[PDB]
Amino acid sequence: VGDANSPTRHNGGRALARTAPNDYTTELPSKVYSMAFNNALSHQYKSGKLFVIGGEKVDLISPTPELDLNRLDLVNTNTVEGKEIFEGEVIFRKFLEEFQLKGKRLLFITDKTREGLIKSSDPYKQKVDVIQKELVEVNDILRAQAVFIELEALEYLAMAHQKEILHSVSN
Amino acid sequence: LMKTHKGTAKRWRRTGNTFKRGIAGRKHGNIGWSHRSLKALTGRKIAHPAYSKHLKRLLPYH
Amino acid sequence: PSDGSTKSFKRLGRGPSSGLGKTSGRGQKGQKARGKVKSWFEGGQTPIYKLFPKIGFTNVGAKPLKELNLKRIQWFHDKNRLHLQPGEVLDMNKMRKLGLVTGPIKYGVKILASGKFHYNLPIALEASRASAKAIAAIEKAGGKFTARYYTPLGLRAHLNPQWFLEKRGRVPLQARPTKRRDIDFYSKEEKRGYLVMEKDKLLQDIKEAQNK
RNA sequence: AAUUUAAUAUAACUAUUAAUAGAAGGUUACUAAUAAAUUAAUAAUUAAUUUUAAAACCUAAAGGUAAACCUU
RNA sequence: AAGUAACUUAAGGAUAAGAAAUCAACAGAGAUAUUAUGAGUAUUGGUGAGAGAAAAUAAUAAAGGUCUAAUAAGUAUUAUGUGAAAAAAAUGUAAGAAAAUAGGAUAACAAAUUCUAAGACUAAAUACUAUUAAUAAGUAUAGUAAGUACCGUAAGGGAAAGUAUGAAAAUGAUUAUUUUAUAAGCAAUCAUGAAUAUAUUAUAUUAUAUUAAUGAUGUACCUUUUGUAUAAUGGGUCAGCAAGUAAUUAAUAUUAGUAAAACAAUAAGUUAUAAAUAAAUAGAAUAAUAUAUAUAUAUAAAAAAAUAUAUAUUU
RNA sequence: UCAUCUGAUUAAUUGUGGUUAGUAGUGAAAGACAAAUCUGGUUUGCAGAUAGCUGGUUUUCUAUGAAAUAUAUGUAAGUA
RNA sequence: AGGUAAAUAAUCUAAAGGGAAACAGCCCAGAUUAAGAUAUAAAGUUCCUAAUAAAUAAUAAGUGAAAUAAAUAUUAAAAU
RNA sequence: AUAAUAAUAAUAUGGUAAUAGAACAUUUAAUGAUAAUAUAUAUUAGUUAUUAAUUAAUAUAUGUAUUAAUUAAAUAGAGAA
RNA sequence: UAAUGAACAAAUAACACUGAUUGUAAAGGUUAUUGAUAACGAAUAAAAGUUACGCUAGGGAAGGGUAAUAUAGCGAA
Ligand SMILES: [Mg+2]
Ligand SMILES: [Mg+2]
Ligand SMILES: [Mg+2]
Ligand SMILES: [Mg+2]
Ligand SMILES: [Mg+2]
Ligand SMILES: [Mg+2]
Ligand SMILES: [Mg+2]
Ligand SMILES: [Mg+2]
Ligand SMILES: [Mg+2]
Ligand SMILES: [Mg+2]
Ligand SMILES: [Mg+2]
Ligand SMILES: [Mg+2]
Ligand SMILES: [Mg+2]
Ligand SMILES: [Mg+2]
Ligand SMILES: [Mg+2]
Ligand SMILES: [Mg+2]
Ligand SMILES: [Mg+2]
Ligand SMILES: [Mg+2]
Ligand SMILES: [Mg+2]
Ligand SMILES: [Mg+2]
Ligand SMILES: [Mg+2]
Ligand SMILES: [Mg+2]
Ligand SMILES: [Mg+2]
Ligand SMILES: [Mg+2]
Ligand SMILES: [Mg+2]
Ligand SMILES: [Mg+2]
Ligand SMILES: [Mg+2]
Ligand SMILES: [Mg+2]
Ligand SMILES: [Mg+2]
Ligand SMILES: [Mg+2]
Ligand SMILES: [Mg+2]
Ligand SMILES: [Mg+2]
Ligand SMILES: [Mg+2]
Ligand SMILES: [Mg+2]
Ligand SMILES: [Mg+2]
Ligand SMILES: [Mg+2]
Ligand SMILES: [Mg+2]
Ligand SMILES: [Mg+2]
Ligand SMILES: [Mg+2]
Ligand SMILES: [Mg+2]
Ligand SMILES: [Mg+2]
Ligand SMILES: [Mg+2]
Ligand SMILES: [Mg+2]
Ligand SMILES: [Mg+2]
Ligand SMILES: [Mg+2]
Ligand SMILES: [Mg+2]
Ligand SMILES: [Mg+2]
Ligand SMILES: [Mg+2]
Ligand SMILES: [Mg+2]
Ligand SMILES: [Mg+2]
Ligand SMILES: [Mg+2]
Ligand SMILES: [Mg+2]
Ligand SMILES: [Mg+2]
Ligand SMILES: [Mg+2]
Ligand SMILES: [Mg+2]
Ligand SMILES: [Mg+2]
Repeated sequence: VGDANSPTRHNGGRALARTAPNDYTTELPSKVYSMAFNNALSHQYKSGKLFVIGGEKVDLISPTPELDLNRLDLVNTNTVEGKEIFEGEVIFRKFLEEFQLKGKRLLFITDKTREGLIKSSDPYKQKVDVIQKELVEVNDILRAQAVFIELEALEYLAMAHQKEILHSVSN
Repeated sequence: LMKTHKGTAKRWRRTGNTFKRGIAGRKHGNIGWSHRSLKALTGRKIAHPAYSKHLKRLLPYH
Repeated sequence: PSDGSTKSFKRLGRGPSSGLGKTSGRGQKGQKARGKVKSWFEGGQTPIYKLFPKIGFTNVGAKPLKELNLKRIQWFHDKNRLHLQPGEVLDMNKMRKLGLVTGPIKYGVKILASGKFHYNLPIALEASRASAKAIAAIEKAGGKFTARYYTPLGLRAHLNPQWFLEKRGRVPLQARPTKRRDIDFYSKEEKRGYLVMEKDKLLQDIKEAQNK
């Protein structure tokens, strides 16, 4: 026997032990990451679970309803001088049951912070995630069983994850 | 990170997909021998496959 | 994952039928079984890094040049990737900008003549130097070549002048040659040296120094 | 009017990230404790900002010792 | 190994460094402190084991530039003994200047550049600790007890231990079925009677399970060895624990992205794009495949040796 | 432990305190003792010292499958 | 010398199975898993123990029968 | 011009050191229905060419799976110190 | 067919290759040459003993074979 720290002992140390912070970072080319992102978006679109919510920058051939908005947000939430509940969560639940998606994973990609939507979807945090266009990931998109994305956010992501072309003049 | 083995660096150089070297045995005791024979001890040779692996490990960045 | 992009790492010391059991590939006994020995240690005999003599020296004054052949220039032309406005010179700045010479340019560029038989561009060219065959081909095609002298800082200013304009508001003046080798090379005419080909003041100053 | 999931305690540690800051123990006993003030809130409790009372012996340097003792 | 471990001394919330007697190279930058490239390159070594920068370009960072000194003498410099593995400012002994008409910097000299020692202050990015919030392909043997019990004169060493459940094994007694008091060896396999048990298709002349009648065969297992039943090593049994992992790199292989380009995208930078030479200012078909051309050796130039490049499209 | 033997006014035997020790004390000298044993004690750290030596290295299936020779070696238990 | 040093096979090393009574190295033959009809290798066929019937000579000593012990001596066999 | 399964002819399938393919048990992370007529664990008896899972009966706990499957990783497998 | 010795570090000459701000130098490189490591593929410029006071990690790198010797018999004389 030697010292009391030998791994072969009951109170001994552990052989070949790790020391936190363990490094598990991995790297992957940006072109491949962009291709994967396009593939995830295409998968959602092909599955018919990608919804696009936008306006005010493109020509509309059908006018927007008075009650609705052209942005991925729910206005009239901070007005809580009513009853114990207010309009935001009520409208969100009505949307939820109207479209028949209650315990289903939902993703909301936005351009800027939508505090009304965040507050209104807080009760369903277990299944609904809200992210800005900057911070979205392939795992979020692929996990979501229904993905909503604003038109400007989709424009931005498409531009960012775009194949690059120069000149390329040919017969 | 590994470091180039400077002795091998000074005695060997990279050429093509292999290494070159000088000859051994022509720095003294040359008188009395044939010049047309010692001609074979002047110049360079190439690395040998028996030690190519050793050289690759000794000169990682070459 | 895609097929052929993942394997199973060989697991050691975890059973007889695994094929890598008690010895786990080490073999039977020895220093290598339960110890560490250099891969290039050969038991005492004079090593390959001792038997042979130390040959040569490292030239710290070296100026490696990126090589550019004429076939690449002609190829860019025929691909319509050589965008030169009429009466414009193809120098190292334009080589970098167009993509003729890619990567970092430490010291300069030398034009070699590999596609000389098919080179027919009458454009003008600038570089640190060029081969004799390259000079002949460039002139035969109706072009023009001159070899210019750049230091590291001067070549940085030449390649990326807007960097200097943004950071300091001015591009540094190109430095006059100071060595003997540079002055001699760029005073040679068969090399198309810029000093001689443009009859600039430096050679005149040197001449006024000698004649005194 | 119940019953399960997911977070949260005055009641764990470790690694990282981000903020803020550079805070008594022992001995046993004549046991080693408190009191108030301020304005804005339908005789007053919001807490939080100022004031305070007590607190034996020992932990090298009022002196000495064999720590919780002794002598001035 | 290493100016590391250890001992000693002295501060503060931080300390230290800090606004050029610095880099550089004739063009220029403009204080410190960390990080990436530069780069395992220059440099260095019983030229062994090995050690190893700076310019420059980026990232973090703060308002980052300031005056407090009558501008610095036993000082610079020199000789000598030491002195961060490359790179150097301090340092024992002794000689010892100059005034910006001057001085420091390079083995030396000349020319040119650059900065002003012997006087000073300086946030922030940093280290440690303690709280608060967040995330854990972390811990119930890294999950709160206790530095206690106990061991040593002492320095010092140092335990078990939450709750509930628990047909887990080793181990003990008893019962049941079966075999066993004329038979001899790794205690098991096969062959084969007989007893017993269960069976809701045992229709039976049935099936299955347990059991040392009887017969044949059978030299425990690892290690280490040319070779072991070996009377060579290790094991009383069982339960739990016990061993190819991490970074920082180089080479090779497969697939995937892009492709004469790839990675980054602020500037840089690393591979590839041209072979060669110790190196130098040299560098690939004179209207075609080596008999041409490039490099090295030799040059009038070739020949000679060795590599390498050329037969709509550059690899 | 029992029996036997030796010194028993001394260079005697003992009590209570104190000083000298880890490159280091004491020693009528035996490498003797320094807290049940020293040719230099213990504790902690360097430290997971080093070990060409010994012993261990845990599931299954499949295909191929050796050597114990030469040379070199401060080398013959190693390594190339 | 079951010694030692090298040179040709082969086997063990790393090879189970049959024979050599038992048997790392000898004779035969190379186990993917079974089945068990046929032809077998080496070795054997009185019983233990799977499997045989004969011909021609010699032995009388249990010689011998799965590890041949010599010089020599005695007694016997035919060629001229 | 593949993949799966099956059929015919032929060759091959002992193995230490060693090399090369393939798979299973355990745990953790991502996705993830179902539910006491279910799940998990244990014993006995059967099934699949069987280190593993499954079917039946019995016993205990639980309104219940980090479940089937694909990935990523290991304090991932012990008669040998 | 023997008549021989690596690389490091020194030294001499030639070459015209590089000259760390430039110029020359210094120094390095290329070509030729010198000195022997005889344990002769050469550890370092530089190194002998003793332990019956000894310590650790390992290997064993009377029985068995042989019958030269010894003892005993036999043949021949
Ligand atoms: Mg020479
Ligand atoms: Mg000859
Ligand atoms: Mg094996
Ligand atoms: Mg061995
Ligand atoms: Mg072993
Ligand atoms: Mg080995
Ligand atoms: Mg030697
Ligand atoms: Mg006191
Ligand atoms: Mg007193
Ligand atoms: Mg300070
Ligand atoms: Mg160091
Ligand atoms: Mg001053
Ligand atoms: Mg001054
Ligand atoms: Mg000095
Ligand atoms: Mg040092
Ligand atoms: Mg000053
Ligand atoms: Mg005690
Ligand atoms: Mg009987
Ligand atoms: Mg018996
Ligand atoms: Mg042996
Ligand atoms: Mg045996
Ligand atoms: Mg026995
Ligand atoms: Mg045994
Ligand atoms: Mg034993
Ligand atoms: Mg030629
Ligand atoms: Mg007297
Ligand atoms: Mg008394
Ligand atoms: Mg003695
Ligand atoms: Mg003791
Ligand atoms: Mg003693
Ligand atoms: Mg140890
Ligand atoms: Mg150490
Ligand atoms: Mg085989
Ligand atoms: Mg052999
Ligand atoms: Mg050997
Ligand atoms: Mg033998
Ligand atoms: Mg064989
Ligand atoms: Mg062996
Ligand atoms: Mg056999
Ligand atoms: Mg027999
Ligand atoms: Mg047998
Ligand atoms: Mg007999
Ligand atoms: Mg096999
Ligand atoms: Mg076979
Ligand atoms: Mg384990
Ligand atoms: Mg176990
Ligand atoms: Mg087992
Ligand atoms: Mg054990
Ligand atoms: Mg010259
Ligand atoms: Mg100079
Ligand atoms: Mg010279
Ligand atoms: Mg020797
Ligand atoms: Mg020798
Ligand atoms: Mg030889
Ligand atoms: Mg010696
Ligand atoms: Mg004696």
